Amino acid sequence: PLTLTAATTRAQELRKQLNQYSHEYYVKDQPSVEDYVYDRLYKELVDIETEFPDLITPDSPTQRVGGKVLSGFEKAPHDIPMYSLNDGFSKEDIFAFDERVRKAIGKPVAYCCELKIDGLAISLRYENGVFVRGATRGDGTVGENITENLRTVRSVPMRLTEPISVEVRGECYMPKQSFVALNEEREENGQDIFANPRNAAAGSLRQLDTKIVAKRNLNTFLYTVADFGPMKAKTQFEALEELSAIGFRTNPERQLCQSIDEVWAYIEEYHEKRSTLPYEIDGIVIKVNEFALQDELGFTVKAPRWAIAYKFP
Ligand SMILES: NC(=O)c1ccc[n+]([C@@H]2O[C@H](COP(=O)(O)O)[C@@H](O)[C@H]2O)c1
Ligand SMILES: NC(=O)c1cc2c(=O)c3cc(F)ccc3oc2nc1N
Repeated sequence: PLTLTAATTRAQELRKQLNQYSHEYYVKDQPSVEDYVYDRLYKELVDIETEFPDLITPDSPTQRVGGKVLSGFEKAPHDIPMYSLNDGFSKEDIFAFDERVRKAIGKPVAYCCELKIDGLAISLRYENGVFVRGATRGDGTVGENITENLRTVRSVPMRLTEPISVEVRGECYMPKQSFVALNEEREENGQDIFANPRNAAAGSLRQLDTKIVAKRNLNTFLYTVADFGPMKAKTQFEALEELSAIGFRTNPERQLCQSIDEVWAYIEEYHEKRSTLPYEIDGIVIKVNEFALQDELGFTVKAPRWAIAYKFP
């Protein structure tokens, strides 16, 4: 019925259409077509790949189910170190942070505020638009190469919107809903439950069998451009927008604040909205918006001087 020639062509058509649908459903959290439309096309692709396995590609949506089983994780170095954040706990801590920033820069500074997603910090590297490496923060200079596991995280693009080479960083986490379902499953199988979604995400990414990881329903939020490649963003707020543009999932609750007072209002706003979110957050991350100014402030041994994480009590 279908020759190798026709199938080879049709397979690419399906991957493109299905990947667009997944981008809308998983990355934008806003599907355009009904599930049955996706399922019908997905099945057609599975049928083609089953008949001619040589047509299976790394960016085919059928690969999301995983299948590879590792013996262990390779070391994943971070030539551009993955620092951690300095903490703040009181309104005075946040204002003190602002005072230090102003003292160093010499003028009022705008801040890009984001929710502190409670999960595992990860780094994603793309080459010519192709996903080539996924890694945990680990100790900051060396983490674990969890590329295969991240291929199963539905919101992680296997091929970017543009064939660019960049390295980005964000959080990989488990939504409350999935955390609950998972613990119930572990209770059913006589296993120890996970204390919180953070530990659930960490344990999930430590699994060597990708098939298991694929079922953990992990998700992502990207927030840092480590290796810009051709990206043009000059501020953090611009970077979040650009991360979205090239195909990554970004958190929609960020806000650019012109004053420390607006920053505190943001903190209080989301401090009370906290329980309404589908994911857990342990605070707010306040970042100097201008990259030029972030560069001026630099980093201590432990963290950047241009950011602070307000931790919820
Ligand atoms: N409507 C859509 O665009 C869309 C995209 C991806 C997955 N889904 C749904 O997500 C579920 C899981 O499918 P996948 O594992 O192929 O991502 C299915 O129920 C599927 O229909 C829907
Ligand atoms: N958990 C988070 O949602 C979150 C975490 C970090 C970091 O750990 C982080 C570490 C750095 F060295 C620099 C910026 C950062 O920005 C961050 N931004 C976020 N939104």
